[PDB]
Amino acid sequence: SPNIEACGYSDRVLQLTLGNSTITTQEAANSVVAYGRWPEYLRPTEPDVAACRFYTLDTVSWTKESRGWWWKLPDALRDMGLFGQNMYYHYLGRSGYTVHVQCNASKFHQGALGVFAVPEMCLAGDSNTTTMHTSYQNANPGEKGGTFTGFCPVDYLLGNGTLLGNAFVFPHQIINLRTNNCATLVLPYVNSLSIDSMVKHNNWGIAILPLAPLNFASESSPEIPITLTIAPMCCEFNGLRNITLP
Amino acid sequence: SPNIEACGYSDRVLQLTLGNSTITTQEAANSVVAYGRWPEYLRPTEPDVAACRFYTLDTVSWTKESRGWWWKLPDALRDMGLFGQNMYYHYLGRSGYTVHVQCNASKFHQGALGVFAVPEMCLAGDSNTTTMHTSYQNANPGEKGGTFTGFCPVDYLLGNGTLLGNAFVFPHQIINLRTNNCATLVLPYVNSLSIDSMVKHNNWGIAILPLAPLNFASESSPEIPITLTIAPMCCEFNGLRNITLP
Amino acid sequence: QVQLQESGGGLVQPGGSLTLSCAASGYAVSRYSMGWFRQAPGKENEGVAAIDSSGVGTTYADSVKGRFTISRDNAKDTVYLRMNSLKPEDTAIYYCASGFGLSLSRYTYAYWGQGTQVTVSSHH
Amino acid sequence: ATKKNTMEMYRVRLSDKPHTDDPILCLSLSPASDPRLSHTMLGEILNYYTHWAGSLKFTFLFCGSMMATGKLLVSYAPPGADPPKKRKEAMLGTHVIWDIGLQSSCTMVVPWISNTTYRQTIDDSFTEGGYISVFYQTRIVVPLSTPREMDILGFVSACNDFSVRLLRDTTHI
Amino acid sequence: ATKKNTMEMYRVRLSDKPHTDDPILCLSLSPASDPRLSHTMLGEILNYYTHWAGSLKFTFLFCGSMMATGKLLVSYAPPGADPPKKRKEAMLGTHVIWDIGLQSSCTMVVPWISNTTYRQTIDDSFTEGGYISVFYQTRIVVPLSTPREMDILGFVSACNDFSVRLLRDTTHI
Amino acid sequence: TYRQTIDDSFTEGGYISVFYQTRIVVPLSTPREMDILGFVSACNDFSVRLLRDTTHI
Amino acid sequence: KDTVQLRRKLEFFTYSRFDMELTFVVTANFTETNNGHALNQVYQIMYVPPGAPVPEKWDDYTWQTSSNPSIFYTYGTAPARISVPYVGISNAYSHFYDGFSASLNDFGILAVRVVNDHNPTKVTSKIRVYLKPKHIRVWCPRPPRAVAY
Amino acid sequence: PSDTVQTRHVVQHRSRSESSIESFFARGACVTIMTVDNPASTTNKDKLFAVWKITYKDTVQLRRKLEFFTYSRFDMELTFVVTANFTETNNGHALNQVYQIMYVPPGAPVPEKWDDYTWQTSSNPSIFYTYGTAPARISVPYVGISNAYSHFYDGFSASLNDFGILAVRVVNDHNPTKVTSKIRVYLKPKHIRVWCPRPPRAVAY
Repeated sequence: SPNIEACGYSDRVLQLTLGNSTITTQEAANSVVAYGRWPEYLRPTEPDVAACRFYTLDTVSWTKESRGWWWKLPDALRDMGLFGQNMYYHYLGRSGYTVHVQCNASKFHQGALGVFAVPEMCLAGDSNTTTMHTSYQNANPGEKGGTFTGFCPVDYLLGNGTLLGNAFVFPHQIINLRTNNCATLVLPYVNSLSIDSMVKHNNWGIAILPLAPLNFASESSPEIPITLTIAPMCCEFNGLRNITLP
Repeated sequence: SPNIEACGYSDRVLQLTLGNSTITTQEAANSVVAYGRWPEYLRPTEPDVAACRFYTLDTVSWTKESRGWWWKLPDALRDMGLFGQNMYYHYLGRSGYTVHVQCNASKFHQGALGVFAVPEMCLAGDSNTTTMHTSYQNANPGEKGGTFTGFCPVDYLLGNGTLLGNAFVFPHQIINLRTNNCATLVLPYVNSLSIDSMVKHNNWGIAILPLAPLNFASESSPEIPITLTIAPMCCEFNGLRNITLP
Repeated sequence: QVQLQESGGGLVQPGGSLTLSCAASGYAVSRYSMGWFRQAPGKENEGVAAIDSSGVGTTYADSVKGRFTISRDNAKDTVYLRMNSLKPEDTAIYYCASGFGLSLSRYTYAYWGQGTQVTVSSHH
Repeated sequence: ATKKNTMEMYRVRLSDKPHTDDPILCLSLSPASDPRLSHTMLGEILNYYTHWAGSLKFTFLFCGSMMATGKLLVSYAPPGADPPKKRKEAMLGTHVIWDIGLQSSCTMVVPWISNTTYRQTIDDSFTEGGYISVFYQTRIVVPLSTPREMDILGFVSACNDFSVRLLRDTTHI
Repeated sequence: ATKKNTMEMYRVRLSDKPHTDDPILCLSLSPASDPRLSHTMLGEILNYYTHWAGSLKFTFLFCGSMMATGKLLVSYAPPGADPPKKRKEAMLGTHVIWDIGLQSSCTMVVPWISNTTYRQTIDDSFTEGGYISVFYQTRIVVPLSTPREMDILGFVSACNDFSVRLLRDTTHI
Repeated sequence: TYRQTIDDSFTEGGYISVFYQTRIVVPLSTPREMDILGFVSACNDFSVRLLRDTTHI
Repeated sequence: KDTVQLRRKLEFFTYSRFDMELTFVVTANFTETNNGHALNQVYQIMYVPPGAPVPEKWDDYTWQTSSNPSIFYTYGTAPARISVPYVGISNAYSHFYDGFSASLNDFGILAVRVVNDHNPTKVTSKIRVYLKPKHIRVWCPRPPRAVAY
Repeated sequence: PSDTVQTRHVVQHRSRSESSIESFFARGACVTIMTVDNPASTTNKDKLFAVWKITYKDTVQLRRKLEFFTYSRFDMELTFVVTANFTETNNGHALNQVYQIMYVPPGAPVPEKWDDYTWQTSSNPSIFYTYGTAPARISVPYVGISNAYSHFYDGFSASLNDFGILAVRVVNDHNPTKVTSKIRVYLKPKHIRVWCPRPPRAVAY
């Protein structure tokens, strides 16, 4: 689905400075808009560049035994400065995400990391007569993130009873080491409602699985790292409530 | 009161070189003019850029047990080159201040430093039938500055019998670590008279209290530092007197 | 001025079933929920038990639960906390407060008690 | 008891406790009939009158380790209706889902949905006005091992349409 | 046996074996009459109809150590004709000599060279359609001592001219 | 877009219901129990489809 | 209906619409004859819109109410005030309703309690409620109820 | 002919009308089987009434089809093929019966005893179906509280959406010869629109 061939190595370093944050992207080109829709404003209180700056989650290590990783939005970003506050200080909140997953390795490492963004990704519990199941905390790992396995999501079933070989129906890009180091995903606000209760309902699910295994030349770095940088796009909330100071 | 959200991290470094002095401000934007009034000239002898350059006081250390700090103007600047001389060589002197308090910490430190500029800040002595009390020296700490406590000013009473939760009536900015590193306060000349005897009467009181406690991630720098840079704005004095060489 | 006088606080011994009581001055009990907080020696305050006598909605702490019983009077306007099966950790200084509420939380409270320590220590 | 009168009477500590729906803070917007709003500057002026009209705005400056994120839910329940005790409940009334990670300072303007043309500043009856309430929408997420209990501050003020009448007082000895 | 149902059912491993002309992969382009193409999304939709027309395109994303090079030969043999077993044989039919070293992703659009106007989605007869076949044109060349067995992925999809008819189904208990 | 004419399920459609709002008031001593008639019909927008039947012996 | 002064006055008409302003003069004092002490108290007053759950035990969920308006009144300041506009389900409040289904109109319920916890010295407090109907308009004018209510 | 370049595909559409969303779901499928009766006997089990909560989740055919998406809006048409027969082996007789079928909008009181007030309902729509005629039909439009029905709802509070409840009973009184009847319910979602497309649930439900 994501059959692209930018250049191969590196050309230009174009840095994305949004407010206080500053990422230096591999380039910037090769970006996939989810369903071809940009995050707009509800057609409220708009905290702009204050609540629209790059927060970077924990960098997880990809090793020969790694089965994968998965996060939840907004959830992950609930412990990030301003956006975190605006999440716990409102009853309403709609905000998009520019998930920019960067992965650096040498011209001696091989593998394929596919980033699948699943809308409303409920995780493993063939309990139709009852989803949610796994407690709020077991369902919300936050910034640290949860992991797939061969609170138990089965990787080949994308952790939801649907073969990963079909996962490609969701918006996604394959970071294939020999190609791009970067992967760009802009997910617009998708929900059954106009605006919603961010603390309860999880709008998105970034899941990074390993398509090809990692193989480093003879002896090198036993493991490489993958970084997730996310940023709230066109964020609005209604309406403050007793700046409930902690 | 100071509900701002610049960017978050760092964008541009704009340096303020006034004469011989050179500060490199975090940016420069997010400046609060006290009561919205700029330091003007009495509507004398004007020593300009010679007496209008940045002098930097002692950098005090903010630690988990810190109750606060407070200074006096002109007092603090009485030991600073030209402005210090012009303070002891005249009977008259009116001059404003651009208190630029900068505070640097990592994205792993949390806390809130509020800078309250109190006009005519008399310190603790419920002796109405008699203020001043504490001797000239016990009242004038100078460049080193004096400290609040849980010559004894009680922090919750801003060291004057008035709850700190009201302190926000005076001109002020809250340096809230996760936001800005810098705080800017321009205080125009405020006094009962047109011009005055600088050695005796203290026009201002910069008091930096800790709103939120300091909390550094796991193990890091046990304490961070806070710097005070002050500069005399539109300074005039009348009239020299026997360059009373010391 | 609302007054909540904290009475019934005295030395018990591991397994004690003492009771605390507080009156309501200036307001009618049902207008404010009622609770308790303990300052554990050298520790921060912890919520223990809280209910609103309006319709009586019971809520207890994780440790405290089952053993302690929060009950409310609307005639004498008093809160009766039956501190049953008192243990060594429960050796703390209690305080009765009126909330909104309707349960355990550091803030969310208005008027506070003076102070009373129920020492759960078996001594001779 | 211990934290009143000390400087800690302003630091609202978000603890390392569970997802108990009991609000992390409920403020009664009943000026004189609630001890907390009477020590504010805005409250002090309201002790020199009998009536007040207009809106009051609440600000929440989060003071948590930059990297740290989360979502809180500041909610308001109009006059008369009982203070919301469960998240969902509050979540249905006027509320802003304030994002810690995005914007540090959260403002919520409480309107003037009042019966009469002028409300009281006396404790004759507990005419419960609004209810500023803050709940854990998500929970706080912290990077690495940064202190898991940071604080918040709350600021209250009047709006340009705020007014008072009938000059009365109370001074003692 | 072991690799079916596990996540390895997608990793096509180019081994460290000889120049045996036996193809490195032969896929029967007979939708229902071949178990592999029936688990694809494109296959799932074709289990809800009886007929299908138009083209199907195959993509091959090579996941091998940047520096590593080689040439593979993706070949297609039109309907009816037996699946090519030797390189040369396949090399004479429709084929693309895909270069590992140059372009990572290889596309080969299989046309619509069909007898009737609509082909079947049932196993009545094995009306062998096409044959996507991949052979070792050269062999893989690896720099220094980088793992000598890397993997490839295959993607199938419909083209804009692809259509279906006669809504039928099969759901069970 | 089209409802059934079979008793597969009791897909309760509408409910024409008549209630005593007030009560009947009669002059002098006229019979205290009189009758009413009900008439049902289709409207100009009423339509049918799929010709089926059932005739028996 | 509880107080006479306001009742007769309102009865001079049959129908009305009125934005209702309420004032809460809260006064307290200690009960027991003791030199016991207390910190300033905060009372929560709750207005509950007509047709909602009425709070019983001072405890229960209905005291949190994600919807019901409330007023936290700190003691020793100007009395509290809220304005509840015409909350009628009809086009006017029916002073004298004729016919069948007395629940005249239902203007809501007020619940007041202390928020502070159990103080050793028990404090009583009386919550006086005042009602200034504002922007009032009336309809059919009846003769005044002469007698006692 | 035999061509393999790397274009986009080859040509432009070739007619796909019957595969469109509206025609994909335009096939009514059984959703449940409700069994009633008219017991002269006090069978407080089948006791006239039979209540079923309107959920697609019960039948597989319609389920998988609806799962291919995450969100949907659909005007729902229901058909009621009602069939009967005598139970006991007896030459007992009966007059044609009239069944009342009740659609109850989501979030209302669910009827228990065939008796109770909730069977009069000044608001709830009902359909009196006389036996031996064309099956009954009513169309309940998109009765969602949101902007779409959530096939897979992620998060916390399974009550998927709630499309209502159907209650069927005999209206006629206690006949000496006990008559059983099965009420088949058909559901043709019409004017259907869908959103995010997930991979199909492979397994068993």
